[PDB]
Amino acid sequence: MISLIAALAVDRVIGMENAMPWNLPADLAWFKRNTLDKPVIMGRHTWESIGRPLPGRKNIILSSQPGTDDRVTWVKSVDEAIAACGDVPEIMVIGGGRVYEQFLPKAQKLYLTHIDAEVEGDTHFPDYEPDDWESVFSEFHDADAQNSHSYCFEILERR
Ligand SMILES: CN(Cc1cnc2nc(N)nc(N)c2n1)c1ccc(C(=O)N[C@@H](CCC(=O)O)C(=O)O)cc1
Repeated sequence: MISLIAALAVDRVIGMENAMPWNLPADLAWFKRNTLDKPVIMGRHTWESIGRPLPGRKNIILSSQPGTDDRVTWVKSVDEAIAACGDVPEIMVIGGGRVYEQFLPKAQKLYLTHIDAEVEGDTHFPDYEPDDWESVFSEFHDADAQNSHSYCFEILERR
């Protein structure tokens, strides 16, 4: 099964041209904990912004163009991305917007970080219907000396 993992601000904003104006080490620890040892599928832009292969995981980058880093796996389509994952318990799709859009319809689980932040952005997580998902886990956190905003981690299973 396929899972999508994303950090969302108000209005489902997930990205913009510049760096997001927040500091959330807690979300990154959560992202790492949930993706370690699993294949992670990302779009070329996310790859670019991550900047290096993520350690301890099989990195698969979607691009219409030839790959420029032999350390990772480049694919030209959804289906190839999937086949490149092999026979594994769970595949993690890490972004970005165009990628989430194509994978949502095939995902069985959502790992979301809701951030209490109003940011202007040009990329959004796709619209999803709460009633199609069962919130199986949730945990609210206030901002602290390390985290600039309050956030909440939620795990949804498709009904
Ligand atoms: C920009 N980007 C994509 C990114 C960032 N936060 C997200 N947060 C969530 N919840 N979900 C995503 N898909 C997500 N994606 C990044 C940037 C850096 C690292 C990164 O260094 N992660 C290390 C963790 C490093 C650290 O813990 O500081 C890892 O090992 O996963 C990951 C994703």
